[PDB]
Amino acid sequence: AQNPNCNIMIFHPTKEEFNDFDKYIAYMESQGAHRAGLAKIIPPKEWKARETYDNISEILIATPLQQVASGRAGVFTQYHKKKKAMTVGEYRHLANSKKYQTPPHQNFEDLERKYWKNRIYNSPIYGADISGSLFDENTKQWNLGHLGTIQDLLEKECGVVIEGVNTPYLYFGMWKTTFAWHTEDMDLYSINYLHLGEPKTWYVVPPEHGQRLERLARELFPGSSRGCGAFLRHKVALISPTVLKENGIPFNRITQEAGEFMVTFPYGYHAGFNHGFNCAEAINFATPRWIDYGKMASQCSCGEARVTFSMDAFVRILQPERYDLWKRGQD
Ligand SMILES: O=C(O)CNC(=O)C(=O)O
Ligand SMILES: [Mg+2]
Ligand code: NI
Ligand SMILES: [Zn+2]
Repeated sequence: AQNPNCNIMIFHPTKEEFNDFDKYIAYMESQGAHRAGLAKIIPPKEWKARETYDNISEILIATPLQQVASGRAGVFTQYHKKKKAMTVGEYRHLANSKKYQTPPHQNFEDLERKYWKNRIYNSPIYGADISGSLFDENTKQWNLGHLGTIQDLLEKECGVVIEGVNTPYLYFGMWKTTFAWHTEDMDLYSINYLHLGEPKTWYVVPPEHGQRLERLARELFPGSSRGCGAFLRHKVALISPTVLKENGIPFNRITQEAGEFMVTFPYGYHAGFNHGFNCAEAINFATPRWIDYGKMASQCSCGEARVTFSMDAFVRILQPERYDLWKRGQD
């Protein structure tokens, strides 16, 4: 069995290997990459996402989200307070202001210590989930707006044609902006490209051990667990590495830098934080190996998780027994 310790693997494809996206994902899996839940892909030196980032300041963040924490430093939830619209140029200036800028630090490890010590005492503002793309249309390799769609994959594997679309999303971050512990909708893959700016630190639980994280989360967030049998779908709960180690939960960590891709694999729980002003692009995708995970994915039916139009068909076809209850949670 490849990668039996479930370590995060780092790949360096050549320009030739970068041509065929599906083939490269299957390659990485042949080497055991999925066992970690997360992999890093460093593009060949010849590749670029676009020519420059000099002209992005007029992109609108219609609903910036202020991430307000409650709890203790290593075990907290966050809620998202909506703020007034602002442009990327306005947000960048805000991120660089004395109130929000990255503090002085020695290295990534020191910054990670500071994040876990101090996150809860601040409320950073995140531009998340903005439909759009920063890939040049002429970038032919690993262009996250030109991937094969999940609807087409389900149709190819299962024969059923379904409605829905699959487009990328932009994320504009600042120091301490936080992504809570989650798997993807329908336990899909994700791919994330850090276009510019400061790093993003990731934490991940191997898919084979995801239920250990879920059981800890039910212990640590007992009211939320009574409210919903899949409350991590709400994407609000944070647990620090120190707390995970105290409770014996298997996990790994890695820092993504600008110019790097990360892939999350089906049922790989992940969480993390941004180091400073940055912009990332991410999208979900599927492969044949996903289908079995999609059929078994948990679902939130309490009303909180509320998701895209396109998840309807995935539930309806892969999880017909759950469909009626889930759809009630959508309405
Ligand atoms: O970058 C972020 O804030 C969160 N991204 C992801 O969870 C991802 O790409 O799957
Ligand atoms: Mg612009
Ligand atoms: Ni994710
Ligand atoms: Zn719920």
